[PDB]
Amino acid sequence: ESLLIKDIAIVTENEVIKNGYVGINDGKISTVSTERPKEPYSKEIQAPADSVLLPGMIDIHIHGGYGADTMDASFSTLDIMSSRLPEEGTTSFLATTITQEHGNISQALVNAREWKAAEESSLLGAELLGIHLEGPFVSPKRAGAQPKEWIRPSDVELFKKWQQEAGGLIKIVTLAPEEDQHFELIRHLKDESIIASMGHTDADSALLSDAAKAGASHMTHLYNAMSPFHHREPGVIGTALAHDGFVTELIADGIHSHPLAAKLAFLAKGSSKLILITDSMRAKGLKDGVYEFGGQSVTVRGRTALLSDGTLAGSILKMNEGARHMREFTNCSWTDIANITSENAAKQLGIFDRKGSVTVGKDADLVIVSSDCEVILTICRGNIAFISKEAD
Amino acid sequence: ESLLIKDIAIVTENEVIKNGYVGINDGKISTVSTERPKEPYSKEIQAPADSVLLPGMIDIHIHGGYGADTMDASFSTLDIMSSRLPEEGTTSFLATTITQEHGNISQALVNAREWKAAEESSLLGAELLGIHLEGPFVSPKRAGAQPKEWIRPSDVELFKKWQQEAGGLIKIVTLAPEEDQHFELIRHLKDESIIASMGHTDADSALLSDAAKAGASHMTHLYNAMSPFHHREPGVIGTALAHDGFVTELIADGIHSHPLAAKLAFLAKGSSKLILITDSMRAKGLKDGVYEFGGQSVTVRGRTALLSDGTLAGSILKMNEGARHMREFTNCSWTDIANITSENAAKQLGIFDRKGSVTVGKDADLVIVSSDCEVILTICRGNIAFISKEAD
Ligand SMILES: N[C@@H]1[C@@H](O)[C@H](O)[C@@H](COP(=O)(O)O)O[C@@H]1O
Ligand SMILES: N[C@@H]1[C@@H](O)[C@H](O)[C@@H](COP(=O)(O)O)O[C@@H]1O
Ligand SMILES: [Fe+3]
Ligand SMILES: [Fe+3]
Ligand SMILES: [Fe+3]
Ligand SMILES: [Fe+3]
Repeated sequence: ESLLIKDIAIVTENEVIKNGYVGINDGKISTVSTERPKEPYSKEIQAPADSVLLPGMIDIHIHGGYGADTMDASFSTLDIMSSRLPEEGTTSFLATTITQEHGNISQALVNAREWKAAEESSLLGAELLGIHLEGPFVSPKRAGAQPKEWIRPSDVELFKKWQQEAGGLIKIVTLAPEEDQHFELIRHLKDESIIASMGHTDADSALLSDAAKAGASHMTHLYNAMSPFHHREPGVIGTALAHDGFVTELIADGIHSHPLAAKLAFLAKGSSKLILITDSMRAKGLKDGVYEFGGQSVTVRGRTALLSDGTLAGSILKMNEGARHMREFTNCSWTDIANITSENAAKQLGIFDRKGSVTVGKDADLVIVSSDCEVILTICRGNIAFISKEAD
Repeated sequence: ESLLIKDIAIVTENEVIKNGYVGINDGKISTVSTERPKEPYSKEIQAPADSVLLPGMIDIHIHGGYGADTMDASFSTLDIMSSRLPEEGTTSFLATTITQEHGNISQALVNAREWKAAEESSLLGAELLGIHLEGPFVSPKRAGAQPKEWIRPSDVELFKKWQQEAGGLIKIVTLAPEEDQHFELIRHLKDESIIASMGHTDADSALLSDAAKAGASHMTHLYNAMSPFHHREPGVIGTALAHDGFVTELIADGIHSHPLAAKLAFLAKGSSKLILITDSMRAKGLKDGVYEFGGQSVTVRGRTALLSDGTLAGSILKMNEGARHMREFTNCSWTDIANITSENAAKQLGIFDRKGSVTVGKDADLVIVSSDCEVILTICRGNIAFISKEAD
């Protein structure tokens, strides 16, 4: 169905239209205007009072949620994340693996390749943009909740095998540069236009600066599983903040880091160099309990997911809720929200021609939210994928 | 002598005049223009080729230099700092005390009061704007090079005595808020328009936020003698960076903190909320050796001043050299330099009506520097106080 969204504040690439209309046809945005379009629309949505139209949010680092985990390596896994992610305003994602035995990683990559290729559920809900390979090529000293017994130095031929198994779907790799001899895998990823994200790394600042020259461009979940900031040895944390060649992922749940630490990331990076993620695992959107994550038991109580030794282990964060917290932490604009939840991700993935802004020609991936970032309605490639309690 | 500076790039409050003239009469700036003034001038200075006219730099945290230390409590002490500070582009300063026996602090404060009052050397060189009382009301856990045996909790009646002894000259106090029961002294300083600078403090973020409400507004030498940044407990370092109610002093020598840490301070604070200082002690501008500082022996080798246990102990930094490093660390503008070396200090001390910008009506405190921040000439309240190797 062609679709028209009526009388809403629209957050475009560069501005906020106070009251506008967006028309959608054959999956794409065909009209963005202050005035009702002439053309007829099959369904029309009358937007609630103080609502805001944002570009659909893009989560580049997310393991699971709603009982599912990428590592499970079934079609059901992705039917579920696909189906349910629109409820937190997410319209596309990178299914994220974890450090694990290489054959477990192979199964997850092949599953995703085949599920996307099936073109069944992969046409509906949040679009599987590909894979974020998180580990195993990380530091034994910054494992966090990555299974320690499966951590191994970078292996370019094994990755090459993984990327063939993935049918080219791997878009980002998280790795520790100091565990990558000669920046071999970093140099390989740069060659292949796969983002090299520095994470779970105990590297010093000098080495990170050299990695950026070899092609590193992202930092994985800023503050988490990183060598700390010392004012005379800034480590991963200080380089991620002060080095303008890195885009920084951030988990804005107010648990992975303090509100002032989230605010510092926004001050230091600016709204064009920061990408909110959930890093969520399978207990997101379920109840208290114990859940598998990377072969370990994670005990979820309240908003905190912990290993038995109290190590934080993924999040329980919904994407829209991250937006709300960042607005509280920094008083940023709706424009900045669109940036740090959608636009920056799209640009970094090289898909800004089709995602990441409310703009004519792009996929009609959109979220209607309240002034408080509650999700009201989500559209995915032109189909309504979620409608909240405010139906009618 | 009335004075005219000819054909120079001038850094005003809000702009850089590419080629201008500044005329000076009876100690004040009387003309700032792109065109040669009509009025006759007794001496005229022809500025060298790529030079820049900056407002004279203001150092709000400096113990000594050139063999002298505030704590020495002689007229010679201030004759020397007064006389010699213009060589690093400094035209006004706060002589800074240290943690020490209360009678040693009394002597330093009375000396300064009497030396300023004498109006002899106090009319020439860098102007003694008053005193920065650094300690003793600091943390035993963040003493750094402050003499540990003299550290004591805040005492409002003893300060009140000190300020009477100082003839009202105390403009800033460095103190640890957690050692100030009920924020009593902080509340007192706010009442008296004396800056309360948080420093040598092991406080957490919550407490610092409450101190700012009680009236705390500065942070003493950002990164040094501070509880570290942890991403979930930001401490003094993270609050100083992310809390917009604090102006942050910074020692830009590339030794007290790493270049990326200096750059982070500039990203997080912006150029209106950061104040370069030297924190220099008596060995500044002398040779390698051992020197007294706060009753301890400081071994100066190269650019590093250390206690016998390797603790950093004041700096050997010249003010203009701090400007040069910050330009290297951040690529900031000449305008930003004027801010972080002069304007912000003046505004914070409540003396922007007379210092801190190249502006008609203000004291003629000015520094001519090269494109690399080498000092060429310094004027103090209208008198030439330093002329380098480029005479003629
Ligand atoms: N998925 C990662 C974990 O692996 C890590 O343990 C956690 C906390 O990291 P940190 O203790 O360094 O802040 O971040 C995320 O939750
Ligand atoms: N005058 C202070 C010292 O008291 C302190 O020891 C030093 C280093 O501080 P830190 O080791 O915390 O960086 O800063 C300045 O030099
Ligand atoms: Fe991780
Ligand atoms: Fe993760
Ligand atoms: Fe100090
Ligand atoms: Fe000091």
